[PDB]
Parts: sequence; structure tokens; C-alpha cells
Amino acid sequence: SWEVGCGAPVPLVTCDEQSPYRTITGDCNNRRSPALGAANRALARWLPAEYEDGLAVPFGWTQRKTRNGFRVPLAREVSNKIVGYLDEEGVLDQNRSLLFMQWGQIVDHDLDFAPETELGSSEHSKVQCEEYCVQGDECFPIMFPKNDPKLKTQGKCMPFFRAGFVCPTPPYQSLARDQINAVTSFLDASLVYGSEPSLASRLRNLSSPLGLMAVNQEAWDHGLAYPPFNNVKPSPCEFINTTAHVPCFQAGDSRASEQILLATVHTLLLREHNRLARELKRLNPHWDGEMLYQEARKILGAFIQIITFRDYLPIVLGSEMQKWIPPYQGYNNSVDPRISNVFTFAFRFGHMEVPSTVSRLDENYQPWGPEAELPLHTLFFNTWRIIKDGGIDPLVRGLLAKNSKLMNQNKMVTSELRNKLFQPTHKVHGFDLAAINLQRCRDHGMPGYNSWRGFCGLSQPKTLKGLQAVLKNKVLAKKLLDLYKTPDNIDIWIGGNAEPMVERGRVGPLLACLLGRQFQQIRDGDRFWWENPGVFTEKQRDSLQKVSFSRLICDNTHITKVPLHAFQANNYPHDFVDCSAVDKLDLSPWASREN
Ligand code: HEM
Ligand SMILES: *[C@@H]1O[C@H](CO)[C@@H](O[C@@H]2O[C@H](CO)[C@@H](O[C@@H]3O[C@H](CO)[C@@H](O)[C@H](O)[C@@H]3O)[C@H](O)[C@H]2NC(C)=O)[C@H](O)[C@H]1NC(C)=O
Ligand SMILES: *[C@@H]1O[C@H](CO)[C@@H](O[C@@H]2O[C@H](CO)[C@@H](O[C@H]3O[C@H](CO)[C@@H](O)[C@H](O)[C@@H]3O)[C@H](O)[C@H]2NC(C)=O)[C@H](O)[C@H]1NC(C)=O
Ligand SMILES: *[C@@H]1O[C@H](CO)[C@@H](O[C@@H]2O[C@H](CO)[C@@H](O[C@H]3O[C@H](CO)[C@@H](O)[C@H](O)[C@@H]3O)[C@H](O)[C@H]2NC(C)=O)[C@H](O)[C@H]1NC(C)=O
Ligand SMILES: *[C@@H]1O[C@H](CO)[C@@H](O[C@@H]2O[C@H](CO)[C@@H](O)[C@H](O)[C@H]2NC(C)=O)[C@H](O)[C@H]1NC(C)=O
Ligand SMILES: [C-]#N
Ligand SMILES: [Ca+2]
Repeated sequence: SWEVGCGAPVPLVTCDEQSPYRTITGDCNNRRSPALGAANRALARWLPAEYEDGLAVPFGWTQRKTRNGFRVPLAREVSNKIVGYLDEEGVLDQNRSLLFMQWGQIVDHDLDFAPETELGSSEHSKVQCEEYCVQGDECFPIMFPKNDPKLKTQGKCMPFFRAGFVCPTPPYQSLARDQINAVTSFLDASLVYGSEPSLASRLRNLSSPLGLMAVNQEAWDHGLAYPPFNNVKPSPCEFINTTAHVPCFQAGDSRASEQILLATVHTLLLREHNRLARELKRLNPHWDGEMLYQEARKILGAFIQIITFRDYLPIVLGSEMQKWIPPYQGYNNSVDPRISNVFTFAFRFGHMEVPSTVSRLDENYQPWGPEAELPLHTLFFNTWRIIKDGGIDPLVRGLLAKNSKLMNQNKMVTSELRNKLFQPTHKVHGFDLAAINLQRCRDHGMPGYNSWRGFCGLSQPKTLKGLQAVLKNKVLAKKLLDLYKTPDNIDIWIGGNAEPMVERGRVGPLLACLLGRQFQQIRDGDRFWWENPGVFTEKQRDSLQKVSFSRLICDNTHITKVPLHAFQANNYPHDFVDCSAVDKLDLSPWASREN
């Protein structure tokens, strides 16, 4: 190998060596190798990268270099033929709430973020990219196929910028391109607290010695807190309604305001820190602000870990759950906690669970107002609909009482995401999440379908007949092969999402393997995992074993009626109990007695 340690924005310091608290940047978790699982280091590679030139050029770039003897199909054309649909009826998951979709995004956001290439302050590369569709350095456009309706109304392409990478950001030399993971690999509530030391601090309320996160001073939700507004200008959130002037929320992760529902759960999570922190001060008046912030943070992260492994995954992974994530046996420091490149695509199965509309519901779970149900595309970077239109309570009720979208081979991604997506950089609601994903697999140098199937010890189909057998679907196998010419060339995101679901789960065998592996690792390789002896006392684990998203809603909103099991589909009122029937989190084991 080469350069066993390139170095970018990699920040400050070394290990306090005997500290009970995680670091913000994720350093110092693993003792032999401190930077393992830290922020803005390279995404790991479970398989060697596959570029057109085996270094950094994407497949599909040079529009005459094949991939295994054949041209790769335009990303947007796969989108038009495989991924799209029109009829929104019958599309809802009969046994998953909207919350199931939404939690996956929160988990995702905690684990991985590959930023796009900036170099774009007082610049005209973006011009050459947006206006003239010129493939360039970082400009890797998504061209419109023949007779694409967006040709007549939008342009010749969608702008798309290549991901950031390790050594510098001025590009082409020495090794194979690795993309950066700007967040911590551990499931450590980093989307709440930040992954960089500076932001983590701007996010804190340092005026009082109470250990609270900072809250919004312009606006309130019936006495309950909101995230502070980001004041960076211009703002995507101001743009979608300049008459309302409501900026984006400012949280631990940059993408917090990407859509009304994500911002909602971010608020919920911010409110829980503050609750915990003033609760921990009651039991322990002697504790200073740093200890409050820290002890709060630590419990919140365990909560994320608990909700995610106890309730989330067993219903994503299905019967494959035990195969890939067997019972915890303790911290193992040989295990690589880093997030792999292919995971950042494997976890995008969520994009196909996103439904076309969002609802607000009153205290009886009935439509809340004249426009209770809104098209999803009007809610990207939309914080005015929270601050200036009813608060989070109506949205939270929707999360519990509505269904997610079910992954359908004939109905893959809704048109709200497939044609009408909004991007912060640009001005139109005209982007394509499905095209963008496929273009990104290429950008990140993803190996193909069969190569990942092989990685997970699965049959590698070579012919139509064999692809039909894997996909249990003659027509999708045909459509897939007319475009790719061979299964070896099938991009991973779509390949893995076309497969039939595993019994009692929401992803197929390949994805269950890819997600299974990663989650198993981020668990076993985390020294601060909640079940690791010595991180929490027996009394604290026993008590944390009782948390549930249902209680989180009770203690942080004015929703008084919630389901016991929030992730599955629940009907009102049969399935909703009063908040008093929901176990509390008992904070007594945190009471620190002096002498
Ligand atoms: C309406 C809801 C959602 C919207 C509007 C949305 C939008 C987006 C956008 C614009 C990107 C950037 C893609 C790129 O430039 O490469 C993205 C990436 C991504 N999405 Fe989503 N998304 C949504 C829900 C979800 C859900 C529910 C999940 C998972 C369960 C998910 C998983 C991911 C992942 C893993 C990435 C890449 C993260 C990384 O860079 O490491 N998304 N999404
Ligand atoms: C941009 O945001 C503003 C909100 O700041 C939106 O204007 C709002 O429009 C609605 C009706 O179109 C107004 O509600 C009306 O009044 C009462 C509500 O108390 C209701 O009984 C009526 O039936 C009616 O719906 C709302 O007050 C108004 N807000 C203000 C203060 O102007 C506007 O819709 C947004 N525009 C865009 C471009 O989306
Ligand atoms: C909708 O999804 C629900 C969430 O998975 C699901 O509830 C699940 O029900 C099964 C019942 O078989 C439980 O599985 C366990 O059942 C017994 C224990 O009583 C054992 O013999 C089994 O080996 C197994 O461990 C799950 O615990 C339960 N899942 C959760 C997380 O609550 C519903 O069945 C689904 N509803 C419909 C109508 O399909
Ligand atoms: C940092 O923490 C501070 C202490 O908790 C907090 O100060 C508190 O702010 C609230 C609201 O600004 C004030 O309480 C009341 O103010 C008016 C009455 O003047 C009422 O209308 C409100 O409903 C509210 O109850 C408190 O006076 C104040 N507490 C203390 C001890 O000074 C800050 O808000 C926090 N700063 C940030 C940026 O989050
Ligand atoms: C920690 O996890 C590692 C990595 O999975 C395990 O190491 C295995 O150990 C065996 C010998 O006991 C080797 O043959 C393998 O190379 C390792 N497995 C693989 C495929 O990596 C180990 O089981 C774990 N250690 C403890 C103490 O639990
Ligand atoms: C994810 N967005
Ligand atoms: Ca994290």
C-alpha cells in the first residue's frame, strides 16, 4: 500500500486517557488507533474502488470507455425506466408508521456525511456546471436522456458536484480516491451535539451553568424550545418563502432542515437534552455545567443506541437480524468501527420508503386545518411551516398515525423526490434523488452488484434467467438488463433495492448483509457502547432499558396520547394509550451522594 496516513481538516488533540465521556470528534475511542471512527477521515473500503482509470475517474464519465464491454446507462434514464411511477394509491406500508422512515434518516445522519466539493465562493465553476452542462473537474452533470420531459421545461442537465476526498481537494495524483466522512462513525448522538469542537460549542448555552443546549429566542412552541436559527446568508429556508423570513435550524448536523419531519425529530432530541440536564441538576445540585452537558449527552446517545437496536433494526433486518447481529459479547478493539463507503449507499433504501405527502393532525388525530395534508416537495428546507403554522405537535401526531411508503419494485421512489426535489445550492424544485444516488455510486467508485453479492456470499446472476430468479420478477430483470447489458454493471443502490424483501424485514438479502455487517461493527467497535461494562452502572442500564420513543414524545411535546410501539402501524384510537401508561426513564441511579 501507499501513504498509510494522508491528512486533511483532521483537528486538535490527544486522549484524556481515562475520561468517561466521548470526545466530540470521535477520536480517542479506540486506544491503539485513536483516529479509528473519528470525523472527517476517509470512508473505509470493504472492497477496492472501481474507477474508469482505477484511480478517481467515475464510470460514465468518458462517454466511450465501457464497463466490462458495455456502456453504462445514463443515471437519469435508469430513473425514468426503473425507478419512477405515477399512481400513489396502495403504496403505503400497512405495518410501518411514518416514524420508521423518519428514524432511519436520523440514524443515517448520525453515522455518515460525505460533503460535496465547495471551491465555490465568488466562483463561476458552478456557472459552467448549472448553465452550460460542461463536464469538468468537479462538475459531473446528470444529462437528460432522449425525450425526457425535463428537457422541454428545465434544461439539458441537472448540476451535480463530485464528493470531497482525502489528501487535498485540488484533485488528480498518487492513490485511489477515497471520500471523506465528516461525522463520527459511532452511534453517539453526534447529529445533536456536532462532530467538530467549534460548532459543538456554539450549540451550547454557556451563559448559565446548567449544561443546556442553546435554544431559539425569536420563537417558542407553547413554551417548549426550538433549535436556534442558523444565520448564515443566504438561507435555503428563507428562499422557499421570502415573505415569512424563517431561517433554517442550526443543529449538530448540517442537514437538519432538509425537510419538515427531520427538523421535527431534531427538536424533540434537543428538548430531551435540556430536560435531562435540568433533571440531573435537581438530583445533583453540586454538579457544574460541563458535567451536566456531558452526563446528559451520554444518556441521549445511549437512548439513540437503545431505540435503534431494540426497536429499529429488528424490523428493518427481519429474520436476518440474528445472522448478522448476534447478542452483545462486549467491546472488541480488533473491530473496525469506521463506516464503509458502500454503507452510505446501502442505507439509502430509506429513499424508497418516503411517501408523497405529510399531514398535520389535531388532538383527536383528525386533519388539522384547511391544508392539513401537504405535498412533500413543498417541505424541503421548510421551517416557516413549523414556526409560523402550528408547531411540532401536529407533525408528531402525523408521524405516529400515518404510514411509511412500502418499497415496491413497480413503484420505487415517489415523484416528490424523483422530479420535484429541492437542493440548497440551486433555485428550482426540479432535481432527482434517484439519478443523484446512481451518479454518486459512480462518483464514489462503487463496485457493481454481483461484486457485492459475492462479498456477501450470494449467487451472482449472469443471465436474464438468473437475474429473474434473484429478483423474483421477469419484467424488472428485463428492464434492468436492457439498460446495463450485464448484472456485473448494475449500480449498487438500485441493484440492492430491486431484490425482494426478506421475511419480516424491509430490505433484501444483499442489503441485510451490508447493513447487518456495518451495524454489528459500530456496536462491537465502540468502547462507549451502552452495554459495555463500566460505561454505565448496573442500576443505570437497568433503567435505560426502559426508554422508548413513546415516552420521548410525552415528556417533550403536548401530545398526550401515543402508541406503545411507535414504529409499527397504529390506528387511532384503538392503539393509542394515555402517556401515563408509558414507562418513564427513572433518573435516580444518577443521583450522586457525597460523603
Ligand atoms: C423525504 C426524506 C428525504 C429526503 C428529502 C432526502 C434527501 C437526500 C439528499 C438530497 C441526499 C444527497 C444525495 C447526494 O448528493 O449524494 C441524500 C443522501 C442520503 N440519504 Fe436521504 N433523504 C430523505 C430520507 C432518507 C432516509 C429515510 C434515509 C435512510 C433511512 C436516507 C438515507 C440517505 C443516506 C445514507 C444519504 C448519504 C449520506 C452520506 O453522504 O453519507 N435518506 N438524501
Ligand atoms: C409564505 O408564508 C406565509 C406565512 O408567513 C403564508 O401566508 C399565510 O397564508 C394563509 C392563507 O393563505 C393565512 O391564513 C389565513 O388566515 C387564517 C389563519 O389564522 C385562516 O382562518 C384563513 O382561512 C387563512 O388561511 C396566513 O395567516 C398567512 N400568513 C401571514 C401572516 O401572511 C403564505 O402562504 C406563504 N407563501 C408561499 C409562497 O408559500
Ligand atoms: C407488525 O409488525 C410488528 C412489529 O414486528 C409485529 O409484531 C411482532 O409480533 C411478533 C408475534 O409473533 C413478535 O415476535 C415474537 O413472538 C413470540 C413472542 O410472543 C415468539 O414466539 C417469536 O419467536 C417472536 O420473538 C414480535 O415481538 C413483534 N414485534 C415487535 C417489535 O413488537 C406484528 O406482528 C405486525 N403485524 C402484522 C399484522 O403483521
Ligand atoms: C441559557 O439559559 C438561560 C437560563 O436558563 C436562559 O435564560 C432564561 O430565559 C427565559 C426566556 O428568555 C427567561 O424566562 C422567562 O422570560 C419571560 C419573562 O421575562 C417570559 O415571558 C418567558 O416565558 C420565560 O419564562 C428567564 O429569565 C431566563 N432564566 C435565567 C435564569 O436567566 C436562556 O434563554 C438560555 N440561552 C439560550 C441562548 O438558549
Ligand atoms: C474480536 O473480533 C475479531 C474480528 O472479527 C475476532 O477475531 C477472529 O479470531 C480468529 C481466531 O480466534 C481469527 O481466525 C480470525 O481472523 C478473526 N475473525 C475474523 C474473520 O476477523 C475475535 O473473535 C474477537 N475477539 C474476541 C476476544 O472476542
Ligand atoms: C439524508 N438526507
Ligand atoms: Ca455519530
